[PDB]
Amino acid sequence: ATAPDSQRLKLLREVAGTRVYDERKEESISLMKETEGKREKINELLKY
Amino acid sequence: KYLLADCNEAFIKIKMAFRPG
Repeated sequence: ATAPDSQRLKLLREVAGTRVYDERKEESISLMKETEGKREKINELLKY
Repeated sequence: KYLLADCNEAFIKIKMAFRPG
């Protein structure tokens, strides 16, 4: 009860079952951005 | 990644030449 609201928001959000989706999406964003850089490199080499 | 690797390999390939002088 004397917990700050954010803790209960996290608790109910977990109760909804929406944690794994969140974690995997944020993890995937970094890797995809790195692929974006790679694609830039690819286009450079193609022009050469 | 595989495509990038293949492109880099290709670019290393094409740089050969044979000028017998």
